[PDB]
Amino acid sequence: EVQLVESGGGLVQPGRSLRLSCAASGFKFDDYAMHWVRQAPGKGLEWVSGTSWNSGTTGYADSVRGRFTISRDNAKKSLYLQMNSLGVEDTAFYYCVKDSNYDSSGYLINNFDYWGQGILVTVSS
Amino acid sequence: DIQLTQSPSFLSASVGDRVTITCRASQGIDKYLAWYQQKPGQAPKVLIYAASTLHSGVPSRFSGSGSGTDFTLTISSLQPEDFATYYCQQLYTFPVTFGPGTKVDVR
Amino acid sequence: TNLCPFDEVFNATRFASVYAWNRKRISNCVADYSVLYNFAPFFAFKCYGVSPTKLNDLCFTNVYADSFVIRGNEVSQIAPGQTGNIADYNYKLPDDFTGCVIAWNSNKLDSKVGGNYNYRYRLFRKSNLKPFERDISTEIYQAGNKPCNGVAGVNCYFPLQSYGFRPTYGVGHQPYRVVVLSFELLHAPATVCG
Repeated sequence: EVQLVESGGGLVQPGRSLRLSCAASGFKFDDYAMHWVRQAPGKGLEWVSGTSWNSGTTGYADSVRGRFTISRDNAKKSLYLQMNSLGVEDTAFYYCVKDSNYDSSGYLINNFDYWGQGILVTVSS
Repeated sequence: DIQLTQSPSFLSASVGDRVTITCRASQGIDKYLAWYQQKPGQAPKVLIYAASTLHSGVPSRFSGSGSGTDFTLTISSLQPEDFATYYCQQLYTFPVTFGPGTKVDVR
Repeated sequence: TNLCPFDEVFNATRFASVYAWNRKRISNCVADYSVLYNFAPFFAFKCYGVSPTKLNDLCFTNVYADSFVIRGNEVSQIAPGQTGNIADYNYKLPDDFTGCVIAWNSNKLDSKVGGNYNYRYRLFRKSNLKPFERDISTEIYQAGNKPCNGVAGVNCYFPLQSYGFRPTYGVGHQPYRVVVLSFELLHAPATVCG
């Protein structure tokens, strides 16, 4: 089926930096888009970032704008999210979520199709 | 940008009942909206995209209707596996935003 | 006995732009065309030289499969011997074309409320095209008066153009995907059959 394993989660101190990772296996990676969505332990879902099939159109939410950066690397079938200047509010489970259509949110046939297991990045120290 | 609100904020329904959940936006988003479901302790999954079309694998009892600004999600015959929370998701343009969440507990 | 893929040509997410149409050398098959009616109700399914009702029981050789995406009211220029801005600059079939032209509406897949500015075509060129040959070079078109020295803007034009593909356009401007099979029928080895 669709297998998305993610790594890089660990207890970190505020003001540091870390890079999240997400491997993909079971589909054609460069034809489908990718996103990232976080979920606080007490709250619901909140959309973090989004990328295209070839990083053509990338957009972030207004809360994590600037502090985060996404990148696509179709060679290793991998996905990268880099977080800088973290706060205490960003303790959440980050789901490496596979989109369905090729490019983005606007197209009618868009639905966040397969969701990874998610890893907790807890930053309180 | 766009803001999504859910009504009601809580329900308690028994097995076999019928439930309707509402979802509104600040503007007209023109049908580009989905619905999701999350049981506690696992990953969420797709139920309906574009408010009228189901994804593969789920049974045909799930159905959504409506267009424009207000959207509805209904199940005619509730099941014991469906006791979970349900989220909206708008898809008009970046930035993507979700709904606050409405959970289904026992009665 | 292995059915060679039409699904990787038809049922795929990315369709290429019309100035670089894909080429899939399809061979060594046992191919049956019963799958073509299940995927979509077609807008225009025209064949030239072979009838679609007897298309199953022949035995072809050197079958190609191309793919691109164009507008609504100019899908009728993907035919033998038409004339316009599509059939002289991006994709021209020869006058003895003997395959099938398939084209269905794809407004749900390839249309944003913003401009879907990926699908592009070539609009200006030095001369016309030979059949079955594409141009991907992006050198600047001279307007014919004076050299521009590789500067876009006045005295020249950038040779490509973008599509909008918005759902508020209508049936004449929403994108159609086009798959054109090219049989080179009745030669010696005849590796593809039914």
